[PDB]
Amino acid sequence: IFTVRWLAIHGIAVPTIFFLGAITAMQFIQR
Amino acid sequence: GTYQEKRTWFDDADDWLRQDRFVFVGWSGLLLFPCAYFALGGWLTGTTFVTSWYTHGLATSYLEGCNFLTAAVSTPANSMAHSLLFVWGPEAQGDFTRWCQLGGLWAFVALHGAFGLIGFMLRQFEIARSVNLRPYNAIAFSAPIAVFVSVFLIYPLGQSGWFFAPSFGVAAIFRFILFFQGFHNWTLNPFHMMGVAGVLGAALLCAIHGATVENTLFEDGDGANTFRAFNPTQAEETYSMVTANRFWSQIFGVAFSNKRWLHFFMLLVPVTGLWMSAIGVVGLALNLRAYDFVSQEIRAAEDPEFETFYTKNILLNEGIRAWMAAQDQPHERLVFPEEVLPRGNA
Amino acid sequence: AVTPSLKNFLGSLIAGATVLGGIALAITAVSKFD
Amino acid sequence: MEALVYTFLLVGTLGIIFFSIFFRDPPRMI
Amino acid sequence: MEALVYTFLLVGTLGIIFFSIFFRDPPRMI
Amino acid sequence: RGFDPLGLSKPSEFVVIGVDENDQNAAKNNKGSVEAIVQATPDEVSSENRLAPYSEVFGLARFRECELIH
Amino acid sequence: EPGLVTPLGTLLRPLNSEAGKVLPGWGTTVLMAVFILLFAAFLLIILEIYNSSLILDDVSMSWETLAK
Amino acid sequence: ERPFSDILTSIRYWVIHSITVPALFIAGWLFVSTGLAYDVFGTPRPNEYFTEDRQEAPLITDRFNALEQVKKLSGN
Amino acid sequence: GRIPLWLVGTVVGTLAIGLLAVFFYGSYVGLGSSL
Amino acid sequence: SGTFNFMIVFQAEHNILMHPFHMLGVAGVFGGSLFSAMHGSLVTSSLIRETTENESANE
Amino acid sequence: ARPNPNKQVVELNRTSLYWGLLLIFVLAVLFSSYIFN
Amino acid sequence: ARPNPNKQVVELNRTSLYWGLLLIFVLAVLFSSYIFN
Amino acid sequence: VNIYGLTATALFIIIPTSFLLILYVKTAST
Amino acid sequence: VNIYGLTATALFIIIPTSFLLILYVKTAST
Amino acid sequence: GLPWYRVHTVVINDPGRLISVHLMHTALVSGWAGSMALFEISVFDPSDPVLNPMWRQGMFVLPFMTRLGITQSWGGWTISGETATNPGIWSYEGVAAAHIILSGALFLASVWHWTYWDLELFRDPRTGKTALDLPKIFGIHLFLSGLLCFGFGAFHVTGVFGPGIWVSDPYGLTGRVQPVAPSWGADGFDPYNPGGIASHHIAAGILGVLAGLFHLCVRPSIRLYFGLSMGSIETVLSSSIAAVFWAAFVVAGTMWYGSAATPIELFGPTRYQWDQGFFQQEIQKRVQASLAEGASLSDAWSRIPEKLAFYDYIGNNPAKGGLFRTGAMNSGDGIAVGWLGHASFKDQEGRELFVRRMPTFFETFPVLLLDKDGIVRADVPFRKAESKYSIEQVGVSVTFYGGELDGLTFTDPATVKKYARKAQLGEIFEFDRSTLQSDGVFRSSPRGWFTFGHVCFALLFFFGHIWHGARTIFRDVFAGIDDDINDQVE
Ligand code: CLA
Ligand code: CLA
Ligand code: CLA
Ligand code: CLA
Ligand SMILES: C=Cc1c(C)c2cc3nc(c4c5[nH]c(cc6nc(cc1[nH]2)C(C)=C6CC)c(C)c5C(=O)[C@@H]4C(=O)OC)[C@@H](CCC(=O)OC/C=C(\C)CCC[C@H](C)CCC[C@H](C)CCCC(C)C)[C@@H]3C
Ligand SMILES: CCCCCCCCCCCCCCCC(=O)OC[C@H](CO[C@@H]1O[C@H](CS(=O)(=O)O)[C@@H](O)[C@H](O)[C@H]1O)OC(=O)CCCCCCCCCCCCCCC
Ligand SMILES: CCCCCCCCCCCCCCCC(=O)OC[C@H](CO[C@@H]1O[C@H](CS(=O)(=O)O)[C@@H](O)[C@H](O)[C@H]1O)OC(=O)CCCCCCCCCCCCCCC
Ligand SMILES: CC1=C(/C=C/C(C)=C/C=C/C(C)=C/C=C/C=C(C)/C=C/C=C(C)/C=C/C2=C(C)CCCC2(C)C)C(C)(C)CCC1
Ligand SMILES: CC1=C(/C=C/C(C)=C/C=C/C(C)=C/C=C/C=C(C)/C=C/C=C(C)/C=C/C2=C(C)CCCC2(C)C)C(C)(C)CCC1
Ligand SMILES: [Fe+2]
Repeated sequence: IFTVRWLAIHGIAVPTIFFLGAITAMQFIQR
Repeated sequence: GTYQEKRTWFDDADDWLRQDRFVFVGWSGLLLFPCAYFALGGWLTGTTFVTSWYTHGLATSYLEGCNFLTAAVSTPANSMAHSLLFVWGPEAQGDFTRWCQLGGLWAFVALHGAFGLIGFMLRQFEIARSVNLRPYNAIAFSAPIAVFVSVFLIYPLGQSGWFFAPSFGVAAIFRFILFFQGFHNWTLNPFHMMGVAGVLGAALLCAIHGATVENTLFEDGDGANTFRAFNPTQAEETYSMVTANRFWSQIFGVAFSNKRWLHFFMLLVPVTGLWMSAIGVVGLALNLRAYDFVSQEIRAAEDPEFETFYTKNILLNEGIRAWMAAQDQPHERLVFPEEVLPRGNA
Repeated sequence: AVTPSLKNFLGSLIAGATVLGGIALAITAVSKFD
Repeated sequence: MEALVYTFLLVGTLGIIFFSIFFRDPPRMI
Repeated sequence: MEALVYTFLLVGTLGIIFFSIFFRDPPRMI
Repeated sequence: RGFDPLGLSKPSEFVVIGVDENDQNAAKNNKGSVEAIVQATPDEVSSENRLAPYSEVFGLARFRECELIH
Repeated sequence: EPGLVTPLGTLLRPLNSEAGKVLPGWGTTVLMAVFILLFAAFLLIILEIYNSSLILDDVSMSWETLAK
Repeated sequence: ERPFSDILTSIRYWVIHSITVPALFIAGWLFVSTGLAYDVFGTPRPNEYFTEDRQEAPLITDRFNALEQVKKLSGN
Repeated sequence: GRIPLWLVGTVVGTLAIGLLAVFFYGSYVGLGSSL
Repeated sequence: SGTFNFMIVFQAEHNILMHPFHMLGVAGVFGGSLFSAMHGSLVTSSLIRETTENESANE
Repeated sequence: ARPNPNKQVVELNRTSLYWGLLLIFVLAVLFSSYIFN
Repeated sequence: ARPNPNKQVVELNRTSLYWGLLLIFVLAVLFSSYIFN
Repeated sequence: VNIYGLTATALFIIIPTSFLLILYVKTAST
Repeated sequence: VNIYGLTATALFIIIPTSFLLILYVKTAST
Repeated sequence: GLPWYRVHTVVINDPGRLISVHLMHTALVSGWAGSMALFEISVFDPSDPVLNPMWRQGMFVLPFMTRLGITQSWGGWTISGETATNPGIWSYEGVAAAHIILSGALFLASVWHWTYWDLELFRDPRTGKTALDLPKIFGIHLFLSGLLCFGFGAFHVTGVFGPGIWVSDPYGLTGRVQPVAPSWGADGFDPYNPGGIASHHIAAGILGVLAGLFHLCVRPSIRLYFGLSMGSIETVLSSSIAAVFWAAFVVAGTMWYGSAATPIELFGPTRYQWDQGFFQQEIQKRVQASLAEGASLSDAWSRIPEKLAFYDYIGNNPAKGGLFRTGAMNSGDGIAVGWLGHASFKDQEGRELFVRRMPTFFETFPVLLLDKDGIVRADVPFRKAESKYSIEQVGVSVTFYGGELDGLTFTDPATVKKYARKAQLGEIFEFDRSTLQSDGVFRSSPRGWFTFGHVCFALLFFFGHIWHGARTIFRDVFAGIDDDINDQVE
């Protein structure tokens, strides 16, 4: 499936779940 | 048309582009969608991982402990001051991880945001011509473009650097606002005093017209949930323009009588406000600011008994300039003894 | 003569032609797919 | 001198506000 | 300063004299 | 000698579009639309014009004269 | 009704005469797009020169350059 | 097809977005926890802000010569 | 459809408000914790 | 100018810009002006043709 | 209340506009020499 | 020569007179503070 | 210069000028 | 006082005031 | 009937009145320039060009005459330091009277085309109604546009027939109108090269002629006709408003950043020559040029010109201005009378101290005395109660080198502060604040005022491009949309 509507979601939904992996691991970084 | 000309490849491409869909692409989508996507995606990348420790000398990322309020895609340093900071250009020379460190990811967002805002305004033209409407939605969106272009582009291209632009962050705006009070006395520029009246005046027309309509409705249903009683294809209107006239005519004194003029008046008040505030930033870009009244600085010079709140504001602008500019402008390399800065007592 | 600045500048225009050209060949693929 | 020029323009604005209420163009229905 | 205020009012009078000849109200008979 | 690439002396027929509506006291000022597909008529050199004698810029008889005077 | 006819009006009459005639098809439009894309590249020369974003060997772009 | 109600109810949706979704999340965890994010973008680690040469905030003050200068201020 | 929508939004809406509590928890501990 | 001193002294003592209630009110008027510029544009842009072009659209 | 039946109209034709504007400018040429002294 | 068929008329009703005169006086209240400095 | 010199002239010109224009424009629109 | 202060204000008031009066008086005489 | 803001659209139908209006607007724009010139040459002061120059006097249209080669008045004075041998017919007064007789000429031509608006030139054949061949009429103006552009470069700048343009030295110390030769290499795009100006108008002059003969001969496409709406008189209006603010951002930028088309000795220095230290890297440069041969300090500072110490002064920076501070820069802080010599601040042990200069941002910067190396040594503090770095506990004395105080000393606790406060502003001067009744606060040079007007105008014309751009495309539904448009429901 390669739809204009699908790309619009997965152009945003794919990098935002990659970034929520980052910031949640940023919370457990000690000084 | 009406003489049977043939179809070329460009004509075939147009039908796919102006095909109705869940999201409208059009021709302006080629300018909008790859320029808007990289703008906010370049904002979320910079606020999360990319530092500002080499440009300003202060941490700005979630990877450094800054929260949602204190993260910012910071402006470049005042060394460059007007370069476009291309990733291939001489200040970067191809290396990406050194390109972000010089603050060049600011110019990636500001320049790809400007061609987004051209493209989004072009989006409102070809949709309106497709549905055959009038272009007034496009004409209103010029006022957010005039604020964007003057503040983020014309103002650094008049001052000494891209350094003095706003940074794309929450608290970074909050110093840019506080920059303009001490260093410019921006609250006494009447072009901002007409900007406020546009903003607060349009907030008032959003609250009255939304409440006058809602309280003069016509009883058309029988359930008290009055949102259920609106078939949107109905020929009659849903509220009473006669009754709404007589309410504000006796409450306030003068009221509307023309539903066409009313919604156009709600168009004119916010658009004039921002357009009359884009002019004031142009004067600040040349430092043609309305800082002083001459005939009261003279009178306060010769007499220690006369003052106003105006002369009390000039001292507070001195308190912003002589204090924060040690860290705010680190390229000026200046240090201060604790006796040269003005204070009161204790 | 040629500098590192102009070598990178003429690298940018051919970078610009691949993007605008690649998009122009992207629609003409899709629009002929109907 | 300007202290009386200011008060002309203040009460001048309050002049129109008197005339815009009581001597307004009366709206006629239909 | 007044030397240019005088010359405004001189050529101002000569303005009307131009407009009073060529752009006059044309006298229609009967 | 048969030397004409780029079709510079091809008979180049035209098409003429009517004028549009200014008509400020009206409801809709539409557009101009197509009227007729005329053919090109070169080398009428009628001398009431005196600043543009030929009926066509792209006529073979004018370029012959323009080659010679050059 | 007729207009007014002047000596200079009849002279400039064939200039304002053929109002409406167009070429069918696309015409020289593809040739026009060549000159735009060159002229857009021409502005990126003189901008990135004047921004000092591309450095040439004979310009130096200061007030000293103006004095030989 | 797909009026957006049947998408969020079908079981073929939740057999795809129960596997690619954590695999995209865990890969987002590793990008920072392995120290990769500090070097692909260039933000300094908390034990890396001040080196032995400088003991204050960095400062460039040269336009065309910034690329080699920042590499000195980075401690590298 | 198969799964009822109402316990889809409950599970996601819990795991969103469960996710927000970590960022408030990470505000007092770790980096930026002012200690 | 009396108001402008009150805005300055307040934020010096209380830091109003870093308070979420001032953040809501700022969004209350930037949203409020947007919702008036956008609503008032579309009603003007969908008016039915009833007048001429020399006459104003309010007639 | 009742409409007033004394409503009259005032008019000023073009040949009277020219006597008006030429009156005002000419004595403004006259007296302005004295106002500035 | 011929009478021009583009002759149009201009009008300004009373509710527009009041927006005009209130516009002018208000920003004259605004800017006159700055002209005298 | 008389400071009130050029502004007593300016009000003497513009106010009866604007008086006669109002009466003429309503006349010629008949 | 700015000598041109009160007379740039006075021309700013009276000239657009007299502009709107001319258009209104010809309107109300219809 | 019309509203008040559609009153000028009676002209949009017939062609003939549109000339008559465009002549009337042309008569005003010239008649401004004739009036602005005569007003200003009657208030010009040609006395002291080295120190009360043309730009500081606060002046708008007279540098735009000087730049193309008008340096003599009918009064008999010049700019550069001499008097008039003979002014000739084209002088300051004559050019001023050239536009006004032009303005009275174009006034009369408007009156003719207003009355005889109906001409057979305009009613086209095969319809018999008012039309304009809008592409072909563009070729006639575009031909004559580049023809004047070619003639200006080949003759008026090159000096074959005209006089040339203004050309200065790098530091504004000299320069006048000589002919220049065009430069054709990459130096022709150096904006500080004057040879690029003559090269531009010859090159762009030819191409406009070749484009002028193109658009006369080649009719536009039918596909490009309906796209850009060629058959309407307003699609050129929305684009001509579009073209002219592209012009006005370029014109404002080259004024503000400086160019060869804006010499600094006509308009005053930029703000970018202060903060970059353009003059301080020349004054200190020429001191070391004369100390290397061996001389006293008062020898070398006696050899530095008085003019170059005048350009290095923050009261000449246009960014140190105010929006509602009207008038001349000389109305700000007096006519400059003389230079007062370079102050030098010696310690009690004779160590020379350095004044931290004031950046063009803060209205007031507090004074400091940095050492040779850049460390604060003395200052005028705020809190006199607790104070250890104050100057009376340091003992800073001032010595002047040339100017008016040549080889003097002061150790006075009032006089040292009175000149160290003046030392922030660049160089020290004497003025006369009684000649113009100066207020004491600065203003902005005409470089600063021209930049303000031609950005506010340009950014306003951006709205004009949208509105007339949106009026041409949406012309059919200007009066409100039709009845049934409910076809668009999915
Ligand atoms: C159409 C959408 C669009 C637009 C308008 C822009 C616009 C811009 N981008 Mg973005 N960008 C886009 C898409 C877009 N980009 C995409 C899809 C990507 C992902 C690959 C990027 C990635 C990107 C990066 C990483 C950067 C930019 C940058 C820039 C800026 C520099 C422009 C430049 O130098 O191009 C120059 C090229 C052209 C204008 C093309 C002109 C066409 C030429 C003239 C045709 C002739 C070609 C011919 C064959 C050449 C012959 C040469 C021969 C002699 C060898 C500009 C604001 C830079 C930036 O933001 O500055 C900080 C930057 O660093 N962009
Ligand atoms: C080359 C410039 C140019 C030209 C020829 C036109 C021509 C036209 N415009 Mg456009 N317009 C322009 C620029 C231009 N405009 C710009 C820059 C803007 C943005 C501000 C607009 C915004 C605009 C709107 C919003 C409208 C027009 C309208 C019109 C039409 C009638 C104008 C009218 O009745 O005004 C009458 C003007 C007056 C009665 C006096 C106005 C007083 C002004 C505001 C201040 C005084 C003038 C000032 C002192 C002079 C200084 C000039 C400055 C350049 C230095 C006409 C087709 C109208 C239209 O198309 O409707 C059919 C219309 O509604 N224009
Ligand atoms: C022998 C060949 C030759 C030579 C030596 C020159 C020499 C020159 N030309 Mg010319 N030219 C030539 C041939 C030549 N020309 C030909 C054949 C053409 C085609 C007709 C042109 C067309 C042309 C144009 C159109 C321009 C020049 C300019 C210049 C100057 C160089 C650039 C400059 O000064 O930077 C300064 C100018 C710039 C850096 C241009 C900046 C453009 C920016 C992008 C516009 C910004 C507006 C935009 C809307 C942004 C606003 C919003 C923003 C604030 C946020 C110089 C005098 C420029 C000029 O006028 O010089 C002042 C210019 O604009 N030339
Ligand atoms: C008879 C010819 C003539 C001559 C020789 C002059 C000479 C002069 N005038 Mg006058 N003037 C004239 C006619 C003339 N004027 C007319 C007819 C008008 C009425 C509009 C004026 C209005 C006028 C004003 C308002 C002013 C002058 C000024 C000046 C002086 C400097 C001009 C200057 O630097 O402009 C420089 C000109 C430009 C920078 C314009 C460049 C062209 C732009 C970029 C438009 C290009 C668009 C075009 C389509 C190009 C495309 C073609 C190309 C692709 C080939 C100079 C003494 C100025 C002065 O000093 O005051 C006295 C001034 O302020 N004049
Ligand atoms: C801060 C206030 C503010 C915001 C956030 C805002 C936002 C928006 N307004 C829009 C529209 C409008 N707003 C209008 C009038 C107004 N808008 C105003 C104020 C605002 N308007 C005001 C005051 C007015 C009155 C004149 C109109 C008339 C419209 C519309 O019609 C339009 C719409 O349809 O809304 C639905 C939308 C633009 C869509 C778009 O371009 O996305 C595409 C994204 C692009 C092009 C990228 C922009 C990139 C920006 C410029 C720079 C990057 C910034 C980062 C991404 C974020 C930085 C955040 C930090 C500051 C914290 C969006 C919802
Ligand atoms: C606190 C106060 C401080 C001082 C106040 C100073 C005010 C200065 C600004 C005044 C603004 C005036 C704007 C125009 C008003 C207007 O159009 O009214 C229109 C009304 C129409 O009413 C019509 O009257 C008609 C009845 S009849 O025909 O007139 O008999 C009726 O048919 C119709 O329905 C009705 O609309 O005209 C009148 O009936 C009254 C005459 C108004 C004209 C005089 C106003 C100027 C004098 C003001 C007082 C002296 C001030 C000194 C300076 C002038
Ligand atoms: C040496 C000069 C020195 C400078 C001059 C400065 C002059 C200043 C004073 C001007 C006096 C004007 C008084 C009123 C004139 C009048 O009523 O004309 C009435 C005529 C009627 O003519 C009519 O024209 C009609 C044709 S048509 O309908 O107009 O097409 C026709 O039907 C009818 O018979 C005919 O009468 O109106 C016109 O046709 C022309 C418009 C006149 C209005 C503009 C005048 C102001 C601009 C002057 C120039 C700029 C000056 C700057 C200051 C304003
Ligand atoms: C720069 C760059 C680029 C780009 C990139 C991109 C484009 C990216 C993207 C990115 C993205 C696209 C991202 C996104 C993100 C997102 C996020 C990060 C989010 C977050 C959020 C949060 C955190 C929150 C949430 C929430 C809310 C909203 C509220 C409620 C609750 C919740 C939780 C739900 C390019 C390639 C051009 C080039 C190279 C480099
Ligand atoms: C008829 C005749 C004649 C005469 C002529 C004349 C006498 C002329 C004059 C002319 C003139 C004498 C003109 C003038 C003009 C002026 C002007 C035109 C001005 C303008 C201005 C403006 C427009 C302004 C605006 C503004 C304002 C308001 C403020 C500031 C800013 C601005 C800009 C906004 C003769 C004998 C020769 C011969 C023939 C016949
Ligand atoms: Fe509504």
